[PDB]
Amino acid sequence: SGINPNKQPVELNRTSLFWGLLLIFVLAVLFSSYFFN
Amino acid sequence: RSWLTTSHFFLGFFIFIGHLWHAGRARAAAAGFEKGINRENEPVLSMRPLD
Amino acid sequence: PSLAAFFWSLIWAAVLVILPITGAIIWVS
Amino acid sequence: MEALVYVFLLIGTLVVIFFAIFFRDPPRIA
Amino acid sequence: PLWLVVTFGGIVVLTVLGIFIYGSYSGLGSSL
Amino acid sequence: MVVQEGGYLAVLLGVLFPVAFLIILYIQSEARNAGMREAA
Amino acid sequence: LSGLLFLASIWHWVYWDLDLFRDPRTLEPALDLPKVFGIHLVLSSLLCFGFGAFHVTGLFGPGIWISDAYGLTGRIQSVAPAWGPEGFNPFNPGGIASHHIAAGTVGILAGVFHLNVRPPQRLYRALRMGNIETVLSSSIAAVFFASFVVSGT
Amino acid sequence: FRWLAIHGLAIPTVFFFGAITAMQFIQR
Amino acid sequence: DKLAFYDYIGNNPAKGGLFRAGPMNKGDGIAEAWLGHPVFQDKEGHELIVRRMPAFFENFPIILVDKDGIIRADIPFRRAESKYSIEQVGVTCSFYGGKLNNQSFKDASTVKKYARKAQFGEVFEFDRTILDSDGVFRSSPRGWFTFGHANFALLFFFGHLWHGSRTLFRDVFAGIGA
Amino acid sequence: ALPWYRVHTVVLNDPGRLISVHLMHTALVSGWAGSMALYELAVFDPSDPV
Amino acid sequence: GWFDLLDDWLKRDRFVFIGWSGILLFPCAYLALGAWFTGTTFVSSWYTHGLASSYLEGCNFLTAAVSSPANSMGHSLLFLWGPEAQGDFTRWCQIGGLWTFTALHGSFGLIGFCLRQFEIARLVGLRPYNAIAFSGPIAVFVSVFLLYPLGQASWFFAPSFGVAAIFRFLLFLQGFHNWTLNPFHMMGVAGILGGALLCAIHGATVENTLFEDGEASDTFRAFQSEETYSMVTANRFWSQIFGVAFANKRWLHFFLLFVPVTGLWVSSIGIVGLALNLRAYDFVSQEIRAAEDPEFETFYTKNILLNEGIRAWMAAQDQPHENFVFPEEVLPRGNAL
Amino acid sequence: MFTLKIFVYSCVAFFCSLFIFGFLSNDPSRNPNR
Amino acid sequence: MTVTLERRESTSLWERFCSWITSTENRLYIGWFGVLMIPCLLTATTVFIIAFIAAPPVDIDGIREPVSGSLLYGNNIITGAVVPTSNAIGLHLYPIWEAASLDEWLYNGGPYQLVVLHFLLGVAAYMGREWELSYRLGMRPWICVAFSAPVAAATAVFLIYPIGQGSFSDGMPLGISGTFNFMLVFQAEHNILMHPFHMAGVAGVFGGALFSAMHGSLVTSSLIRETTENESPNYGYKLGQEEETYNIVAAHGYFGRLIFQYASFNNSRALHFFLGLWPVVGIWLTSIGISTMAFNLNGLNFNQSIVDSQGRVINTWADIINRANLGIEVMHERNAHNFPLDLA
Amino acid sequence: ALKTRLGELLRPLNSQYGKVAPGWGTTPIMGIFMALFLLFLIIILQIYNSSLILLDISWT
Ligand code: CLA
Ligand code: CLA
Ligand code: CLA
Ligand code: CLA
Ligand code: CLA
Ligand SMILES: CCCCCCCCCCCCCCCC(=O)OC[C@H](COP(=O)(O)OC[C@@H](O)CO)OC(=O)CCCCCCCCCCCCCCC
Ligand SMILES: CC1=C(/C=C/C(C)=C/C=C/C(C)=C/C=C/C=C(C)/C=C/C=C(C)/C=C/C2=C(C)CCCC2(C)C)C(C)(C)CCC1
Ligand SMILES: CC1=C(/C=C/C(C)=C/C=C/C(C)=C/C=C/C=C(C)/C=C/C=C(C)/C=C/C2=C(C)CCCC2(C)C)C(C)(C)CCC1
Ligand SMILES: [Cl-]
Ligand SMILES: [Fe+3]
Repeated sequence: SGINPNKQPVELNRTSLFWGLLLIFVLAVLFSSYFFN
Repeated sequence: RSWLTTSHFFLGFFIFIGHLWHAGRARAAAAGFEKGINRENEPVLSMRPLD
Repeated sequence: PSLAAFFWSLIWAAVLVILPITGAIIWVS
Repeated sequence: MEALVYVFLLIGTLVVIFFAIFFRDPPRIA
Repeated sequence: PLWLVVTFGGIVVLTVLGIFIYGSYSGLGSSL
Repeated sequence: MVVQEGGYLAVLLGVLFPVAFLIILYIQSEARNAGMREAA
Repeated sequence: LSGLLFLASIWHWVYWDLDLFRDPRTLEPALDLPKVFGIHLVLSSLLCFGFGAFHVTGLFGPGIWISDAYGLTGRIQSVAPAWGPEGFNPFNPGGIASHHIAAGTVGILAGVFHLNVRPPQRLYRALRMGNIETVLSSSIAAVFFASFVVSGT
Repeated sequence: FRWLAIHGLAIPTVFFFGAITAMQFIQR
Repeated sequence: DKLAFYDYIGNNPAKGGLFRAGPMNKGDGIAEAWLGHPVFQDKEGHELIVRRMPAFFENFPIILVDKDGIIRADIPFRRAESKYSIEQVGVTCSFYGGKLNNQSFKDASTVKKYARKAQFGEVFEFDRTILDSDGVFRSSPRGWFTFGHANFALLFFFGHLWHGSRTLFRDVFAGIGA
Repeated sequence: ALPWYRVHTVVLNDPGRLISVHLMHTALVSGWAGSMALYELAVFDPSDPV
Repeated sequence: GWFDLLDDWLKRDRFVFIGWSGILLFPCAYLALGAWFTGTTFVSSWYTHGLASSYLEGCNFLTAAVSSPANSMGHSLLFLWGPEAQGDFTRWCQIGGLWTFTALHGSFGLIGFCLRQFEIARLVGLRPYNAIAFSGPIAVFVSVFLLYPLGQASWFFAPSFGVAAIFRFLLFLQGFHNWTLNPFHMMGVAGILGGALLCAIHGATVENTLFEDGEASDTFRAFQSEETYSMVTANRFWSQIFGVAFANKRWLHFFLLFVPVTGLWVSSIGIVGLALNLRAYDFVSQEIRAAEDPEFETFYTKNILLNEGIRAWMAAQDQPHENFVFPEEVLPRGNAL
Repeated sequence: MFTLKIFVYSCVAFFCSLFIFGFLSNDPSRNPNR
Repeated sequence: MTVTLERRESTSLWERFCSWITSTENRLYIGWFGVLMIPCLLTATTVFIIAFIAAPPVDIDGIREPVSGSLLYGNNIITGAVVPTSNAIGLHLYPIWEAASLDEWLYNGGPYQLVVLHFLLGVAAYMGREWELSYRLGMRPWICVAFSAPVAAATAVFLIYPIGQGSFSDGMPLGISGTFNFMLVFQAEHNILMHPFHMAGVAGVFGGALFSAMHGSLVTSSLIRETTENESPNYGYKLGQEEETYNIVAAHGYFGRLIFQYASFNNSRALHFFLGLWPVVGIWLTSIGISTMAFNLNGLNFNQSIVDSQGRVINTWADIINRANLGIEVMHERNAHNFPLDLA
Repeated sequence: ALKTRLGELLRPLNSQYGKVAPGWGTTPIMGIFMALFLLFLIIILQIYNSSLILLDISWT
């Protein structure tokens, strides 16, 4: 079918990268202690 | 002993706060920027960026 | 008796929900 | 040896912080 | 005078509060 | 210490699946960014 | 089923530009959400009535899990609908049957209405019935309502 | 609505204040 | 055995833990036998009942109480100056029905044993080798379902607020003007 | 460009791909049902209903 | 039109805005607040908890409350016309109808206030972020004052509307649920403390990067589209002090929206968990280790002991309907104490 | 143990001296309005 | 001849050193306060990390019953902690060189004392440093006051309370679970919940979060349309711009209609001052509460305050909370007490 | 766009986009049914909650 006009690029600045890494790793810390039990 | 010690800790504490406040304001008033940053002489704008 | 209390609750509620309603209408014209 | 995992996660967080500080993209004035 | 009204009212309020504080030392709730 | 083994998986999978996610986005973001900054 | 839905998903992703989604007067993507709601409501209500009248009653179906008051003799059994007030007893299996039946029927009726009568202009403007995200909002509302209900039961 | 609100809060406040004072003098 | 099994606190869905993973059999084990109903009696012949553990309590003091709710026996924390120990009061336990049917216990050790176990409701046999049970109570599918769906419902309350907001405020969701 | 959250908005004005995406979600859910059933059956013990 | 005239009148610019939302909000808000005052002043809790609960009895502001209904009432809505009070206002207050009154009217009040935020936002023409942010507090009230008791035995174990009563609810959830150990609560604490941190640091930063827009030492009077403080100077300062600083005002203000609100939501997840006694009470590994090894001790196990103490002693007084009798020989305690 | 004490004492005296004599070196003149 | 002596000292070596130290061109500012801060915080951090991971159990209550706090000794993130020094030591200075060996030092809880002292020093120096950079950049100097609140809290739980109680073993443990333990025991022995200063603290943090969410929601609500649809509205602001990025009047108006007209702020400076002031004062008071309770001026005691005509006690909620307090009291440190009254 | 047989068959079902009824149309009726619905939900709630006793809400 034809070329889709609803396609849009996705952005992620370095600040969001660092905030994401921080969020994931910190969440990991916490719940890690609860997952091992 | 409890009354004296607690009361004077309270006093000494807030008095220290006052010390920080007035020392800071003393420096700022001496140097001349205790009322705000000079819109025509903003120090940061005359500085090389950090990175 | 509980059903009668429910119906009566609906009655009092209807009265005191018509009170604000009609109040608003009278100050509307 | 869950201690390994805990140490790993902590080191991960601290590394993320380090790069967040010394490898940030510099703010640029308008 | 507005300031006199505020002063009088304030004194009244503080008096009622003072009565409550007194009430903590007398009657019910005083451990007596 | 008797711990729940699945934890290992959980943690790692958890941690690594968004991490990768982020990295993917970031780098392509920057690529596009560069392109647009270049042709300007 | 998962596999078939997967392939179908691929197809609908590839061939997105169907004429069915275009508006004849503007050549713009448009969905008549009220009438769509009519159709979907007819489907859902019909399936509801069917499930209540055949699957649960045992008229043409297995039935429902029923047990004694102390859960000792549980088995799948045909359930007769309870039309009286006792059907609103959460512990009475009959209710289930009747419910669906009744609900189904009413739903069907509603369907008819929603299939024939256009929405009031003031309601169309208020609820933004030209925007699909309002359908999203309402649906989400209904869904968490139902979730609280099943959590409770 | 100004009257209704202001009085709605103020009238019971005074009522209650009187009550509580009276309580200050209730003996065991 | 089924009915007696229903009257056991280990099958109470309000005795589990959020991070205690697995089936209920991972806790107490796989139910082997009903031991039968333990009846406790003092030297006067009073029928003593062990105070059942409420769902709130992770642990509970062992107290044997009579028909009038009066303390006749217990297991003392502090031993000295105690006056309700089974070694002192003299209590017996006799099982009716189940595997231990018509067996009587008069020795303090065994009576105390069956008393703790008794605070948990009816007593059963358990296989805790097959799944390496850790000896801590877990919730039922009922509990997990209720938890998951209650929280999902709450979160979806937010979702509803957010999308409703985006719908009604579509014209300004990128900012406002003058 | 789109921030990562808002990614899924690219389907809002595309009925066909909205349907496609819903089909994908549905496929995943039913697939989960089947898989879960298989796992449970693989671990279930039917030797004592009591 | 009739409805249009109603709308026109309701949305008039008064000293206190009303609106449709006002139709819901003001009655319920008024009744909830009033019920709290009425209860804390006159009504007792002698027949529900065996406690004095009002000023009339000798309570002060700290120890007075509108306590939860009797445990025997279950999850009864406790209508005044209900089959429990049967119209009798006195018996209604003695049962604990004021609690359900306050709770329900308070709930619908919260609904009305959020709807008020939405309505005013739409009328003025703003983005509805205030209402969302307020979805936070709502989640707290719904989870703690409604969901938690609904999961438990009865309304009796819901928080009682009062200072010391709330304190009791706290220590109760600690001793029985080990609520501090719950990660969701930890996220909540992160949200609140983080929120207070953000409030303080933003306030201080803006106040101390102000531009000299006057001659007076009173910088308040000297305040337009121009920023009243130097964002660049702030950025520089916190970059050299903390290593990282804000650069985008919009992101900043969203962030100090996001942190506390998220805190509240998470802790709410936790509380639902506790409604079903689905607790984060124990670490099985350490319990097993400690069971086998009498020399192994952590602060976790110490707190477990603390919980056990709390539970015994308070158990007897906090749940009078249970008729708990704990002989002084079975009460857990250490040496000497 | 004594050598450790000597070390730590040396460090503390060093940084303390730098602090004191550092803040005595006309610190109020260290401002952007000078 | 006025106030400041505006003068220099001609490219001397010591002057060059003072210049580099006080340089505003450094990525991280290193003032004189930093000359104190950096070594202290580094020593503290190193010892903390190493101990949190591998330190042997510590006899915290001096009763020869070592508590395990490190990861390599059976702890996880939540239960792991740096165990406070021994009660046998009390408030005695216990540096490494006063122990016969590092092993003894580890057994008696030396790490805790070291870390606590160094941390408090370095954090005070951090406060001073905030002032210092503010001065170097020509700012108003009252950020360090705001930060003085948290410093006061830390000082309260790590130094003052041990001083009042006579032992660092009563200082807050450097760990999560240990913190909870500290809180519970504190409640048992001071009834901190019934202390008005702690109530003030709760007002400070609850109110702080409230005003944070409120300010945030208001400003986010009144953002001026500078961005396209589906694009991040944050892109509608640029660092250093002079034009305001939101409609302040619209926000003030919204807030004015939400409650009433005169409840809203018009002066942004006043608003932000309030935002800074509320939580800082709250925390100030709570810190004072922790220290003054460190000298046993405890929370309000209403135990058996209500009596009936016959003379029998009618319990209130304070009595119940007293029951919980009793539970904690009788249960804590089970083997530490030999006598009926807990005076230490 | 692509025309298909199924699409052509389903075409009239999606052709009345935007078509509305003047004014309030059927709003009052809808409001009536809504009030009735609220009454229903409240009724079954009170039945379940045992605030409305008719029929015992125990395991039958
Ligand atoms: C150094 C100060 C000090 C100390 C240690 C004491 C100690 C004592 N006084 Mg005394 N007193 C003082 C000052 C002091 N007083 C002053 C200045 C006056 C004049 C008003 C009095 C008048 C006085 C009388 C008339 C009586 C006492 C009594 C007593 C005894 C019991 C106290 C009591 O119940 O406290 C009650 C404690 C409080 C009410 C706490 C006050 C709350 C504080 C101030 C905090 C609130 C401020 C707020 C937080 C600040 C905001 C911060 C802002 C910067 C942001 C005790 C020995 C009594 C006694 O037994 O004597 C025989 C008695 O009858 N005192
Ligand atoms: C919509 C609600 C609903 C639901 C959830 C159920 C659920 C159920 N019904 Mg039921 N039923 C309903 C409505 C419903 N019914 C209605 C309205 C009626 C009206 C008459 C009936 C009549 C009915 C009868 C008469 C019977 C059932 C049965 C069943 C059970 C087994 C059926 C099943 O799992 O299908 C699941 C089906 C799917 C998930 C669809 C999968 C589609 C794939 C393509 C199937 C093809 C498989 C094939 C081997 C591979 C093909 C390869 C491909 C290339 C073509 C199940 C509990 C049976 C039962 O309980 O037996 C004990 C039974 O005998 N029902
Ligand atoms: C929400 C619906 C739901 C519900 C109620 C259940 C319920 C159940 N499942 Mg199940 N499951 C589900 C969905 C669900 N499942 C899905 C979608 C899958 C596919 C992955 C599975 C796969 C699955 C398996 C493979 C097994 C179960 C099992 C079980 C049973 C015990 C589970 C247990 O102990 O919980 C454990 C629960 C937790 C530890 C809670 C997790 C902690 C919460 C969610 C916080 C996490 C947030 C955090 C930010 C994320 C991690 C951080 C990360 C960055 C590191 C129970 C009946 C077991 C069973 O049947 O026994 C044979 C089993 O072995 N489930
Ligand atoms: C709790 C707070 C709350 C808030 C702020 C909102 C906010 C919103 N909702 Mg909403 N909603 C809520 C709860 C809430 N909802 C609940 C609990 C449900 C049930 C699942 C719904 C179902 C719902 C639907 C279906 C729709 C909305 C819509 C909307 C939007 C338009 C305003 C509207 O219709 O409000 C409605 C608010 C009310 C009607 C207030 C409730 C007042 C009731 C009738 C009081 C009666 C109680 C009774 C007398 C006493 C009970 C006794 C009992 C204890 C026995 C707006 C974003 C619409 C939307 O987004 O479209 C774009 C939309 O279509 N909502
Ligand atoms: C009924 C289901 C439903 C649907 C169809 C949508 C659809 C949408 N939401 Mg939405 N939402 C929902 C429920 C739903 N929401 C609920 C219940 C909440 C409350 C938590 C929200 C809160 C919410 C916010 C706050 C936002 C959206 C946004 C959006 C849009 C973009 C989403 C996107 O790309 O995600 C992107 C997601 C990712 C790239 C991955 C993140 C995944 C997270 C970390 C966990 C996901 C769970 C896991 C993967 C699977 C578990 C599924 C679970 C349901 C069991 C889209 C229109 C955004 C929007 O408005 O855009 C314009 C937006 O900002 N939603
Ligand atoms: C000697 C000096 C020592 C200084 C102390 C060290 C400070 C370290 C600070 C690290 C900050 C990392 C930020 C990453 C994320 C990042 O790089 O963000 C960068 C970000 C820049 O924001 P912009 O305004 O440039 O964003 C504009 C757009 O990108 C928004 O989408 O800064 C902030 O958002 C302010 C909030 C930072 C405050 C975060 C506090 C978190 C504390 C750490 C919690 C976990 C600790 C775990 C320990 C085990
Ligand atoms: C194609 C095809 C086919 C096939 C199909 C199939 C093979 C399907 C499958 C399907 C499936 C097989 C599905 C599944 C699904 C699953 C799911 C949906 C799950 C989910 C889950 C989740 C998502 C979670 C996760 C997690 C956890 C919980 C842990 C860790 C972390 C994480 C997050 C990872 C056939 C031949 C038939 C036919 C047609 C064609
Ligand atoms: C329940 C109910 C109801 C209701 C009623 C009401 C609504 C009431 C109200 C009531 C009220 C409405 C009351 C009020 C009160 C008030 C008060 C009691 C006040 C107090 C005050 C004070 C105490 C003060 C304080 C202060 C301040 C403000 C600040 C400064 C300081 C001071 C301290 C001065 C009805 C009949 C409908 C129905 C039935 C049920
Ligand atoms: Cl002693
Ligand atoms: Fe601001």
